[PDB]
Amino acid sequence: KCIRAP
Amino acid sequence: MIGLVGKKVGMTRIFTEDGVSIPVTVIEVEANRVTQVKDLANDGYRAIQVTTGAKKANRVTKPEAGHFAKAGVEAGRGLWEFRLAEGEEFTVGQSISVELFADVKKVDVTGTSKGKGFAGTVKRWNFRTQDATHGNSLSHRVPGSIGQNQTPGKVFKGKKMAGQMGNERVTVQSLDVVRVDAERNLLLVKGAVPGATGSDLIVKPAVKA
Amino acid sequence: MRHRKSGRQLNRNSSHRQAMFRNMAGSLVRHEIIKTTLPKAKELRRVVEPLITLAKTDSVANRRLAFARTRDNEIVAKLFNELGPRFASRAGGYTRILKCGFRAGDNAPMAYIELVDR
Amino acid sequence: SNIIKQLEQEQMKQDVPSFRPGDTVEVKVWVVEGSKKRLQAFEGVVIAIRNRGLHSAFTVRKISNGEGVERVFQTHSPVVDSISVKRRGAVRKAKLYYLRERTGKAARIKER
Amino acid sequence: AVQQNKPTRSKRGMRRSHDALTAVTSLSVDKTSGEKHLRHHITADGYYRGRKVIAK
Amino acid sequence: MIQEQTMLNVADNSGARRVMCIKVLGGSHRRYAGVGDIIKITIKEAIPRGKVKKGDVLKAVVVRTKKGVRRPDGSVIRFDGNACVLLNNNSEQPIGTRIFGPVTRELRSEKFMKIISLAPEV
RNA sequence: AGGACCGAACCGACUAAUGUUGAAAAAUUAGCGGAUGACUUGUGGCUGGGGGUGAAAGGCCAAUCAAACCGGGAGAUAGCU
RNA sequence: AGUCGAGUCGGCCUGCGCGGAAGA
RNA sequence: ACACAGGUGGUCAGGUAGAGAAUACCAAGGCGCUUGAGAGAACUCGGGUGAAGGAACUAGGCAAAAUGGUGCCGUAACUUC
RNA sequence: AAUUCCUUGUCGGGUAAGUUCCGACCUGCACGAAUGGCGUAAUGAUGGCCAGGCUGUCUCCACCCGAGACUCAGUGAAAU
RNA sequence: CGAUGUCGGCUCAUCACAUCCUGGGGCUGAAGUAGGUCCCAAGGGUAUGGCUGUUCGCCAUUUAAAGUGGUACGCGAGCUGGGUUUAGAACGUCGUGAGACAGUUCGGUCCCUAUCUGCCGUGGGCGCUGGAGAACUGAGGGGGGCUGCUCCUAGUACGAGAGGACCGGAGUGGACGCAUCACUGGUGUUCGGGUUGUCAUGCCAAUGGCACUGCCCGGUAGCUAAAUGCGGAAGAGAUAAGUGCUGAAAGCAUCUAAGCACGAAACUUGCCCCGAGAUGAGUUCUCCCUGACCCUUUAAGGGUCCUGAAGGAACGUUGAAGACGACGACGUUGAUAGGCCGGGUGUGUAAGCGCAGCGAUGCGUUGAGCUAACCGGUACUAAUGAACCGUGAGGCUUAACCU
Ligand SMILES: [K+]
Ligand SMILES: [K+]
Ligand SMILES: [K+]
Ligand SMILES: [K+]
Ligand SMILES: [K+]
Ligand SMILES: [K+]
Ligand SMILES: [K+]
Ligand SMILES: [K+]
Ligand SMILES: [K+]
Ligand SMILES: [K+]
Ligand SMILES: [K+]
Ligand SMILES: [K+]
Ligand SMILES: [K+]
Ligand SMILES: [K+]
Ligand SMILES: [K+]
Ligand SMILES: [K+]
Ligand SMILES: [K+]
Ligand SMILES: [K+]
Ligand SMILES: [K+]
Ligand SMILES: [K+]
Ligand SMILES: [K+]
Ligand SMILES: [K+]
Ligand SMILES: [K+]
Ligand SMILES: [K+]
Ligand SMILES: [Mg+2]
Ligand SMILES: [Mg+2]
Ligand SMILES: [Mg+2]
Ligand SMILES: [Mg+2]
Ligand SMILES: [Mg+2]
Ligand SMILES: [Mg+2]
Ligand SMILES: [Mg+2]
Ligand SMILES: [Mg+2]
Ligand SMILES: [Mg+2]
Ligand SMILES: [Mg+2]
Ligand SMILES: [Mg+2]
Ligand SMILES: [Mg+2]
Ligand SMILES: [Mg+2]
Ligand SMILES: [Mg+2]
Ligand SMILES: [Mg+2]
Ligand SMILES: [Mg+2]
Ligand SMILES: [Mg+2]
Ligand SMILES: [Mg+2]
Ligand SMILES: [Mg+2]
Ligand SMILES: [Mg+2]
Ligand SMILES: [Mg+2]
Ligand SMILES: [Mg+2]
Ligand SMILES: [Mg+2]
Ligand SMILES: [Mg+2]
Ligand SMILES: [Mg+2]
Ligand SMILES: [Mg+2]
Ligand SMILES: [Mg+2]
Ligand SMILES: [Mg+2]
Ligand SMILES: [Mg+2]
Ligand SMILES: [Mg+2]
Ligand SMILES: [Mg+2]
Ligand SMILES: [Mg+2]
Ligand SMILES: [Mg+2]
Ligand SMILES: [Mg+2]
Ligand SMILES: [Mg+2]
Ligand SMILES: [Mg+2]
Ligand SMILES: [Mg+2]
Ligand SMILES: [Mg+2]
Ligand SMILES: [Mg+2]
Ligand SMILES: [Mg+2]
Ligand SMILES: [Mg+2]
Ligand SMILES: [Mg+2]
Ligand SMILES: [Mg+2]
Ligand SMILES: [Mg+2]
Ligand SMILES: [Mg+2]
Ligand SMILES: [Mg+2]
Ligand SMILES: [Mg+2]
Ligand SMILES: [Mg+2]
Ligand SMILES: [Mg+2]
Ligand SMILES: [Mg+2]
Ligand SMILES: [Mg+2]
Ligand SMILES: [Mg+2]
Ligand SMILES: [Mg+2]
Ligand SMILES: [Mg+2]
Ligand SMILES: [Mg+2]
Ligand SMILES: [Mg+2]
Ligand SMILES: [Mg+2]
Ligand SMILES: [Mg+2]
Ligand SMILES: [Mg+2]
Ligand SMILES: [Mg+2]
Repeated sequence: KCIRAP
Repeated sequence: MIGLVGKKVGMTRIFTEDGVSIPVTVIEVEANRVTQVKDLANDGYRAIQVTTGAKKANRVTKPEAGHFAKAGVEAGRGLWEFRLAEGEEFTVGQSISVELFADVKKVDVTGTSKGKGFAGTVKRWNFRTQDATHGNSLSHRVPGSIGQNQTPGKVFKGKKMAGQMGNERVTVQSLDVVRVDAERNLLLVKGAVPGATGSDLIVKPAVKA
Repeated sequence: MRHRKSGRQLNRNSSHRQAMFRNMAGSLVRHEIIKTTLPKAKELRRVVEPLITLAKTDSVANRRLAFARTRDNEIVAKLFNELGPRFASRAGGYTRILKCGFRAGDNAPMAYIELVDR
Repeated sequence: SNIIKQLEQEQMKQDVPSFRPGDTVEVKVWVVEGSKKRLQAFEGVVIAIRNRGLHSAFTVRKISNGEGVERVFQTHSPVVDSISVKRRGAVRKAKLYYLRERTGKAARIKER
Repeated sequence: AVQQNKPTRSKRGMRRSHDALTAVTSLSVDKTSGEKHLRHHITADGYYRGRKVIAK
Repeated sequence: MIQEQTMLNVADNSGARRVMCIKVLGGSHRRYAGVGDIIKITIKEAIPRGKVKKGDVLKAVVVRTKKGVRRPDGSVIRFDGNACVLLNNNSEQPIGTRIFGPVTRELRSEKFMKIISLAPEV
């Protein structure tokens, strides 16, 4: 998963 | 007053005539032999040391033996102290018997609890388990979070974690005396007390009135 | 916890332990002295000594019980004909364990277990 | 254990009759309402016996006003006044828990 | 998961302060054959407590 | 040992056939009701023209349990099913006029003296 | 009879657990779908990079794909680090 | 202020304090 | 990339049970998987059993439990029959 | 409504209690007729909802069997 | 921005007090019951469900109460992945179109073996001034602290009635915690039995292997909860808000300035546990060692020979002790373990033989046989004579005592 995702 | 040192024989019941079954721990209390009297002058507090039972003559060391020789008692399996209240007086060599408890309604019983070894937080602290299923990955009985974040950035002392459980001094307070049998050196107390069969128990009159 | 429990697991399941001790019991009766690991030797006493005790009283039922536990008629016949009478007036303690150092391959503590009269 | 054996044996009843799982048994039990002490009978099939000295017990199953009831009696309890075998049952097991799934004609035990 | 700083040779030595082996306190001597052995174990020549056992 | 969601049979002629416990009353996080405990119930099944109807919410007293009840000598009495007697929600008094099947001496109190009086046994 | 039915081989890959410096750069275990067909498979052949091929997902084209790989223009250019 | 026997009352300007003042 | 739990087309096809090339146990034949020995803590993994309750769990019955064969009886709405 | 923002619309059903579901209303923010409309038996490892059965999913965990974990001997990594 | 994983849930919390409950008070438009409002108080306690990704909220039903906040919207190197937040697809809508939408919809990989700090446990070293074995003192630290209902007081006080107390007492519960296994039970692949398929032991009979322990039924010890004992306190001290007594300043008044009293789950104790590394290293009791020499830098000096205590460790047999260490028992002058003997318990009437039956089977011998971890016993086996470590009377100064 994306850190500080959009 | 003082108490006495006894051995946990095991549990049984006493059926009363009126139908009730009373669960009892049977405590063998052989004579407690006074081995030393601590005085306020020489020791700074008032107490008796007692021994009970018997030790193998070959397994009692020279230091131990000389201490018993001064008392003029046979070696017992250990030494225990009981603080004397104001007015209580005992002499060295005096045997104190279970008859001490003849008019005692309730006792506190101290012993060493059974040893569970290294216990998890579920058993040791009654932590709730996490989901058996619903996706849990390798975290069924594990403790969960152990703190907050950057503040305070450490785990607090006394945090409940896995560790050695049992095998420690425990006191159960205010157990009814069901029977004192001087002839058989028995004290029957109502309900369970700490420790395995065969283990030493200190029995004192109940501190709560 | 294992409070008051008996029996060694020996990193095997129950069916393997049973089979292993049946074999090992036969080996001891046949040869009268074997070398094995020390924990296996200690467990083997709990298997072999009852067989010898059983073999003190020769009956068809006892031959068959022995046969059920050994599955070897050479061994059953050697109990009953040989060992049972040899230990007729001996109240247990048919075996002796002698410690004998460590095994080269894995440093396992080893022992000889022998029948006492051997 | 010797100590406990002596404490236990001195409380044990001497009069307990031989009975056996599958026997029909009538147990007479003391009941109290205030200061009035009746004897109440409980008749049924013995489905289980625990032989354990002073701690011996036995379980009796009865169908009672259209409802299955089991009582576990503590054999040496003074509450149990009397035990009497009305009928000797022929079963093979020690415990007849299979009777819990059986009613009526399915639940019958041959006499011994 | 992993160190932020290489531990020192000092810290390495301190961790290994419990790694030293222990020599056997003393060997026993058989009453008959005269030979040294671990206490409670048979000798290399197959004696134990004076009597010949094994025989190999 | 009755808890929320437990289904009980009905030991009376209130007309309810099958009720479900929705609360063990008389304590915060109280887990279980045994014999003699009041529970809150919902009627899941009722007979066509009885005193109560499906979906009614009211009280009941538990009178038989499969877990059963211990007596002071260590004896136990267990029943083959869990059953209760419906009570009026405000005045905890039985709705029915007959009790079916045995009850226990645990109901021997003022509140449930009517149940004891009507029960065919104990 | 059948893109018919249940179900092994065979072909797949729906769910969960494990694994995640793996036994494995996509698997294992337990279940799961198809199983005479628009099926599946061996051997060989043909289509070539703005090109192929695609029951279409920008899928696939040698563990690489919104333009393969290798060599070359080549020390591209880089007001950026 | 509650015969009594000496101060008393209330505003102003100023110095220093008091309350108002609860947080992980 | 490995003495790698993966991948790889064809042929052969014993016995008892079984519809069977399924499955169980065996034959012929082949193997025990190139670290072992102890111990019997937490916790993890893979399993077994569970009082009373029975979806109250949860985003969601996920997982588990359950059902399961043959013969015969019997089988609703709806329907493109 | 795979479309409805306001919105958990309103009414009915189901539940003790239902922002989901089913039926209905029409105030369609912003359906609609082959970039098809409405319906439809059968079919689906398709989405949503309800029951029976079933259960360690849970109340609330307990015990047990195995493989690791732990100790000994041999070999002997890694990210940083 | 050469990455500080981002909502909610779960697990685990910890603090604040602006207090939800329980405790103490003042005012009341406080008769009582019940409220309102403000002050003190953080000891402990403070629901489960339906709906929704939800936080929240609404609803059902409880409760003494269902507090409000901080802790990276506490907590993904602890779990989840519903939502949000990639790539597929569709709807509405916008756009000629590619596409677009804190609009919706179905689907959509959550890694890390812990070095350091921390924390939970558990050892080793040295120290504590001769060595050793014990028993303690208690500086200090931690745990615990919740509360309902019923009855009595009393249908009393209060009230027109309706209703309905304080204060004090007794009982019995909920939740939580500690212990325990006598009971009730679970488990019990180490006990007994039933039974399917098949293979084997030559065959019959009897057995064993494999099939999830093949499938099952029971069940011993142990562990254990749903089982059953016990706990929260009373009391004391000093107080909060508050209420006073005496009392001037200020002829009065005034709880305050001097002085004196009362006053709460908070505080200090009382209860339980740890505890002398309490380096401020404490105390008490007992035990042990009472030899000579040599040299140099002549000093709390270093060697040599003789000596080797009390005790310890080691090894072994082990344990209701245990990851390993540790801790406990025991080592022949011995019940430490195993075996063995007797018993118990469990299973449920073995095998063989006989009888009955055509036979499956049934019956007798027979409550038989077998029976783990249990109980009581018993030297049969294994716990060895030794060896090892640890020494040889223990610094200086001063004081009081050798009177
Ligand atoms: K997962
Ligand atoms: K190209
Ligand atoms: K260039
Ligand atoms: K629309
Ligand atoms: K078109
Ligand atoms: K059409
Ligand atoms: K950034
Ligand atoms: K008030
Ligand atoms: K508080
Ligand atoms: K909080
Ligand atoms: K953050
Ligand atoms: K999260
Ligand atoms: K982190
Ligand atoms: K993790
Ligand atoms: K969005
Ligand atoms: K650090
Ligand atoms: K028990
Ligand atoms: K048990
Ligand atoms: K067989
Ligand atoms: K000290
Ligand atoms: K320890
Ligand atoms: K027979
Ligand atoms: K027989
Ligand atoms: K028997
Ligand atoms: Mg233990
Ligand atoms: Mg939970
Ligand atoms: Mg994973
Ligand atoms: Mg898991
Ligand atoms: Mg800091
Ligand atoms: Mg033992
Ligand atoms: Mg191993
Ligand atoms: Mg098997
Ligand atoms: Mg090391
Ligand atoms: Mg087909
Ligand atoms: Mg494919
Ligand atoms: Mg598969
Ligand atoms: Mg199909
Ligand atoms: Mg098929
Ligand atoms: Mg696309
Ligand atoms: Mg590719
Ligand atoms: Mg290009
Ligand atoms: Mg150029
Ligand atoms: Mg360049
Ligand atoms: Mg100010
Ligand atoms: Mg290999
Ligand atoms: Mg193939
Ligand atoms: Mg096969
Ligand atoms: Mg294990
Ligand atoms: Mg299961
Ligand atoms: Mg269950
Ligand atoms: Mg059940
Ligand atoms: Mg739910
Ligand atoms: Mg929930
Ligand atoms: Mg499923
Ligand atoms: Mg299943
Ligand atoms: Mg909406
Ligand atoms: Mg509605
Ligand atoms: Mg529902
Ligand atoms: Mg609709
Ligand atoms: Mg359209
Ligand atoms: Mg048109
Ligand atoms: Mg269409
Ligand atoms: Mg190693
Ligand atoms: Mg960085
Ligand atoms: Mg305040
Ligand atoms: Mg405080
Ligand atoms: Mg956060
Ligand atoms: Mg993770
Ligand atoms: Mg984190
Ligand atoms: Mg998602
Ligand atoms: Mg949403
Ligand atoms: Mg967006
Ligand atoms: Mg929009
Ligand atoms: Mg405290
Ligand atoms: Mg017991
Ligand atoms: Mg049982
Ligand atoms: Mg079983
Ligand atoms: Mg045969
Ligand atoms: Mg085989
Ligand atoms: Mg096989
Ligand atoms: Mg005055
Ligand atoms: Mg022995
Ligand atoms: Mg018996
Ligand atoms: Mg048999």
